[PDB]
Amino acid sequence: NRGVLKVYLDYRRKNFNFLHNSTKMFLDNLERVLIVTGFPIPPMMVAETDGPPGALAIYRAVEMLGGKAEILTYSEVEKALEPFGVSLARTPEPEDYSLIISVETPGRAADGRYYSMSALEIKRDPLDGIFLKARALGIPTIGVGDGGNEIGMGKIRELVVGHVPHGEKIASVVETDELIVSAVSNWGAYGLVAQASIEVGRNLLEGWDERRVIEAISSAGLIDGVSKTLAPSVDGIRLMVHEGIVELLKAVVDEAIKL
Amino acid sequence: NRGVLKVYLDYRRKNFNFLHNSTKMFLDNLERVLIVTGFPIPPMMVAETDGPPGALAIYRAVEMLGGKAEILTYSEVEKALEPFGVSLARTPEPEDYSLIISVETPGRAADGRYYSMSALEIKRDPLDGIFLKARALGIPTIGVGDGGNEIGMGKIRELVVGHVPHGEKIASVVETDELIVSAVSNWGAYGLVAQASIEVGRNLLEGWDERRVIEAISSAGLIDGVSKAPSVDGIRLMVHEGIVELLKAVVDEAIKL
Repeated sequence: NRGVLKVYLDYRRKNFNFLHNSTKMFLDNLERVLIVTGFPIPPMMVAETDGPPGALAIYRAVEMLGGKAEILTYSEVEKALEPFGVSLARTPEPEDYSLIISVETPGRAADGRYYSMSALEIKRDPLDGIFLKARALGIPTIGVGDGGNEIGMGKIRELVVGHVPHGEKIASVVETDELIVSAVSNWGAYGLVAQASIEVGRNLLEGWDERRVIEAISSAGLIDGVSKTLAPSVDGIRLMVHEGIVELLKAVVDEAIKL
Repeated sequence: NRGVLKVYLDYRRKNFNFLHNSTKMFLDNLERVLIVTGFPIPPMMVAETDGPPGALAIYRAVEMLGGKAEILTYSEVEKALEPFGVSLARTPEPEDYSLIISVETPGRAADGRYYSMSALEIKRDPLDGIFLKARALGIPTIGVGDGGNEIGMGKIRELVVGHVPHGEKIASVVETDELIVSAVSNWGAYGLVAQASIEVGRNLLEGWDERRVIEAISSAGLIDGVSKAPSVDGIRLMVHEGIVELLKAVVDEAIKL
């Protein structure tokens, strides 16, 4: 392997665990959260299955905590999320939110373009603009990504450039206050929810049906961003594996809050 | 064989198996596929049985995967494919398609003409024009051929020119993004569909009756392009059904694994 996660975990400041600060920022700014997600996969430019499940999980947590959330994403993803009854953000402006979060969303590169991990150019209307504005405004932002070309990855751009294939070209320059790097962005989101959970003594993952969420967005047309498999999946990893890690997080969370 | 298959398999770059990248381009551009086929055999100038079956198998795969397929071919081939209810190319313009595929279709040579493997000149309105336009437009193109004079063989012209009889003159200069070379073009097409089946997880060769399709187009008037019973490339019906069954069995195993 030669990905971002590998080197990031080796050379990141270890004063705290990798989710700590994102959790801190998350819990302190729940008033009105804007959650961005959606990653068009070239050449077809159809949104993938990694990101939406994560965004939905964070969405739930926000409201379970008395806050209010909205989702900013592409049309095909809005449709895939239709069955879950999530509030869709219309004409969102950064000043209207206390926190803005990106779950696996394309981030413009140094050349002003958006690239997939294979250096194929993405041609869809971008969603990172609102994040550049937030940073300029001083509005808290958190990004979750697993490759190096996502919103929030500007925070560790030298890492991507120096250890990731086509780093110079695909590494995004879009920074976020806090960044979450994982093997699967959905997991990264669930990690934040799990840590927020033990933090507030509530299991915010309770009732999360991983298999059902993936199968639903898959049915709606959302594709795997890594393989051509027609079966419901995420990043070339089978359903069994995704339900598997969700259960580990649920179980560890449950044990901790029941202490 | 003093053929192109032999040398192509020896010297093509092997970072990936020989079908891999066409399969990739195939699945990545299923929106609306124009499938071109039909190869006139001189001196009679009637289209042969190698090409149409392959096109039909890909045509079906595209539809099964939810895309739209269309066929541009000679009239005798249209009549031959009529009983299978395929949509026929409506004055095609490359811009209308996300992918253009050629299954054993004549490709112009260095001198602007079209040649059979035996070096006899083909005299029939050309069908390679649209692939030339597609390359200039950046529209995905895949070529399937077994001789070196077909649309797509321009990709390995030097190989054909230096290792195939009458190389210089018959070798096609018509290039396609991805080329599939096989002993029989119908088979190269089935290989594409089979590889696509595996990566997608569905047996796209499901229900393909190889003997039926060859007998149907043959009785429709299409001839064997090599030896001219219903056959393809001088190879007996049984052998064709045999290949298809091997591809079906291996696919079946892989998708249930």
